[PDB]
Amino acid sequence: KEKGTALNTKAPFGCQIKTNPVRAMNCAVGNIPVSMNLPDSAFTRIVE
Amino acid sequence: APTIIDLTCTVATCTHSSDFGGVLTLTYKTDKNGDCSVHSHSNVATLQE
Repeated sequence: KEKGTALNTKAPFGCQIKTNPVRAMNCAVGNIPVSMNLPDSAFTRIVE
Repeated sequence: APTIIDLTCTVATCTHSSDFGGVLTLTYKTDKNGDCSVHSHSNVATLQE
């Protein structure tokens, strides 16, 4: 009865919490750096 | 043989790779369709075609 306001309705940055593997989803914060190694078959030759 | 007039050349891309890594386009004004020699007078560039 005196839970308080749950984190489901408080979490910043639009985190929506699910519970079973307890987790915060779709949380908008920060930057993901990506490093990518591409084959040549995934490029297109200049002449074409 | 075709007569070419008012030929102005601009380079699309220029990557000095070992392979034929530069591409340029020639704008001109011809009179009949036909094939003719194209060649770069300096050894700074070598044309594939």
